[PDB]
Amino acid sequence: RPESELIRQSWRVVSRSPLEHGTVLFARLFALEPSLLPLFQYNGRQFSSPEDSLSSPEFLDHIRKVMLVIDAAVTNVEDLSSLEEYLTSLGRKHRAVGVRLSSWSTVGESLLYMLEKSLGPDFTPATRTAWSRLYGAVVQAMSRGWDG
Ligand code: HEM
Repeated sequence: RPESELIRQSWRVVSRSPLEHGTVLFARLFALEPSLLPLFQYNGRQFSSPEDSLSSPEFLDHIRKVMLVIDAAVTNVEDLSSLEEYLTSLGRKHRAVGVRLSSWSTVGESLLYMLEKSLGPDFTPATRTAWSRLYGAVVQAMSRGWDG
């Protein structure tokens, strides 16, 4: 598919520096939804402010893990149903940590933003639409952790 390569070409840019880009994703995400901030409870302590997350080595490890999952979503963009059970259960983990169903769309907006930021003019209206479908397929999978 053409779309699937568009995701693949786009991702390449981001993939190179996962931490720098995921940092953007998370700063954006807390700007949009600041109530995600206390869900991280590294050392049984809440971050007070968004900037405190960036100083947390455990938080940065999480960014890396996030980018790795989006990475898997990319490598499997043509057949994404192979990631489904993983993503379901990652969703369930996240429900437990206290993330809402509604928060996942903000993560998708935040992913999208990180992408727009990184590709600048290369973030075509097609590139956008394709990414939105990919991550939507990721939430949709991460939302089956809310089931039963
Ligand atoms: C939406 C806001 C998010 C919050 C508040 C959040 C929070 C957390 C927390 C607190 C953990 C457990 C502590 C840790 O391993 O660092 C966790 C684990 C994880 N997160 Fe997130 N997360 C979010 C989004 C994401 C997204 C979008 C992804 C990937 C798409 C991601 C991927 C992971 C993975 C891979 C783990 C390890 C899970 C495991 O035990 O198997 N997270 N997250």
